[PDB]
Amino acid sequence: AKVLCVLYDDPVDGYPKTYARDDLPKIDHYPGGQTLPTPKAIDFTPGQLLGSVSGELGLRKYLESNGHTLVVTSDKDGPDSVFERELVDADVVISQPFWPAYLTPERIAKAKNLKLALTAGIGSDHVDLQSAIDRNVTVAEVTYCNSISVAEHVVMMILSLVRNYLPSHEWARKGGWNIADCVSHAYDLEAMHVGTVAAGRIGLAVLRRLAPFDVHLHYTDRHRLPESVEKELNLTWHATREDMYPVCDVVTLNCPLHPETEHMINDETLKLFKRGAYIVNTARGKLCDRDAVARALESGRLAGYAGDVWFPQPAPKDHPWRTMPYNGMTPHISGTTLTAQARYAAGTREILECFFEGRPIRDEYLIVQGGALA
Amino acid sequence: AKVLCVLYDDPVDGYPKTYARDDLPKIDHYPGGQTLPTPKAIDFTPGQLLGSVSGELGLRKYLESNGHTLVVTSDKDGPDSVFERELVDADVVISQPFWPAYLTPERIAKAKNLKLALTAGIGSDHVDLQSAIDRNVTVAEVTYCNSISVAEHVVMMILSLVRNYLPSHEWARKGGWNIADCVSHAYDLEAMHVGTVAAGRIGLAVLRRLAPFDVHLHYTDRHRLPESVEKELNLTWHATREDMYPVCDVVTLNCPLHPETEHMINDETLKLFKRGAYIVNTARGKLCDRDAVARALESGRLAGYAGDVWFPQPAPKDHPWRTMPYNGMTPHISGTTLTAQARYAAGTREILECFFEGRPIRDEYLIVQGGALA
Repeated sequence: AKVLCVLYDDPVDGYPKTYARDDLPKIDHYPGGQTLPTPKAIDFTPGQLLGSVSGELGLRKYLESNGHTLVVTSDKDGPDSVFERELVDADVVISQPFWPAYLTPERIAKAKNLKLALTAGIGSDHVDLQSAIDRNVTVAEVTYCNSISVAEHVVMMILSLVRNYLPSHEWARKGGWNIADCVSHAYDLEAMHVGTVAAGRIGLAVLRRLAPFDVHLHYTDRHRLPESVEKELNLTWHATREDMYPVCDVVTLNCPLHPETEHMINDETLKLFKRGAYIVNTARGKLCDRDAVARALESGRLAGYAGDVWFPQPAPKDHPWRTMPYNGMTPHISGTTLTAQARYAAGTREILECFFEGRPIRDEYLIVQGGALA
Repeated sequence: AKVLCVLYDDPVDGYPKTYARDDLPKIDHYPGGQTLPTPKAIDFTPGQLLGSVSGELGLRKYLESNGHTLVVTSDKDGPDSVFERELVDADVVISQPFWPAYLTPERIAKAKNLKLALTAGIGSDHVDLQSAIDRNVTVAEVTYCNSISVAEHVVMMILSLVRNYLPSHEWARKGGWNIADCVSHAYDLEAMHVGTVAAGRIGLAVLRRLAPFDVHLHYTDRHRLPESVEKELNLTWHATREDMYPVCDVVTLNCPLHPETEHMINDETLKLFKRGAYIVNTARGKLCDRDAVARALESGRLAGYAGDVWFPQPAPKDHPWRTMPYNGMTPHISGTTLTAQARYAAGTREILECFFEGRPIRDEYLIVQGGALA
């Protein structure tokens, strides 16, 4: 079979030869008890850079030793790219949400061999699902592979905004001391109201990590969590996002982007927020009106905004969120720590083994069953 | 009475007229049940900048309306300072550990009226205790006022080092995207071994906040915590710091500086650390050999170092820790968030009311009873 794998470029100073550490923590399951990926083997050392071009998700030896073709490229955009040229006869396409190779109706129609669209990562925002369905293309994701990674990024970001860490660090880095300039915008998180929009794998992991900070936890979602969960975390439920915002010191967005959630954070909804609110958004950039957030921070409606997600993406050089005051942004990276990569490289391989060997692919992985078993 | 209060300078662009938010979270007690400060009243709005010169810990109206003198200055160093000139007849001296007015044997001998040395903050490292004792000078601190603040800074720092947040943020801030450059040094914290040196008010608060990150928690201290605590947090005890280091991915120092703990982290002890270890130190700068840590990060023995404490302090412009690789430093600020200030301003006043009215000063506040009641 032909496998077409899109990955992001190596580091600008080359693919690493050494790493900061020698191994990764051992984990057997995800919270709720979903098992970590189970491929028959892996051909990498966990902790290696796998999601960049030279890493190849550690797939090459496995696929080639099995008679397959693997083409890896970062060149994915527009009709002349290596991706689109190689797509025409690829059986399997793989990319990460961090460098997604979009499978539009057009591209799918051109993909005459396409049997599987694998997300090395979580989700399928880059794949046209109806089109996949109309061609019996299996769409699979490595469910849960980086839900925890993102939740940690979220909590890191919340603390850092509230405590004014990034300007404080700049004072240090630049030869300053300047205690008052550091702390005239710095608070403790303790006993603030923090709310999450959605309590899925990410948002729940976030809530659990926030709890011993002694914050008041709020959430809203399509449906409530079990009562036992709401009770162990002392959660306050809100039927709507709009109901939740006004009481929150911090709001974190851990929800899907939909027609209906687009620009859900905009100039008018931002008035529902408490003055000096903080927003963390590792969900989707377009959940927020880009200039509406920039305005709220110039105004002081918001005392902080952070995330790793942007519109559009990659963020152009001049995106206002790079430089707006009290921002704590990163490029789109939370679910691509080396740790997460090791998991999703393993699950990507697990899925391909099942797919090629005619074994069922985990139900939790399947978004669209094509001609795969489940 | 004459009160001599040393505080740090206002922000470089002036004492703030507005603040990011309108109020602070309500808290009644500290973990373990010590009550928050109880002065008869306060003359500030919690959330105001109190620890800088213009804030005056919110003390002026209280002291002056009671017939006292308050002198506030940031000028505290050497024999010609406002501090040392005013000291000669001050009954009460107050400073913060963030801008400590050192009460040396010499200065105490010169302090002919000195009856009380109040730390607006925690501890007494800047006060000569024997000398205080030899003069029946009461030494009091606002115990617990910022133990939580520091613990939050610690956890923020740990996450940020492990996940490579600060370089990732710089890429964003500078117009980059560069996923691989961000994440080739970025890991999840989940299931790492984290250890604290000491589990006092700070270190325990840290352990509790680390627990739902799913880390393996280790500690060492002079004595073990109760078994019930060790059990609820699944803690692994180590008799010595040296026993603990080798198994830890992250080590956080939450212990006192002593003759015996000085440079306890140095070129030889750093070999006991796992390769790519992270160190967080919000305890005292001299717990660590300054250039030994700089060396370990150039070498890769350590994959991260962060704290807000330095030797000496303020850190000179050229202190290597400002610019060494994978540092996550701030100036000395963790226990001086606006939140913490509100607490220690209130406890400072509480102590002075007791002191001046001839009521006992809380036992938990007293370090040296002088001629105060307890």
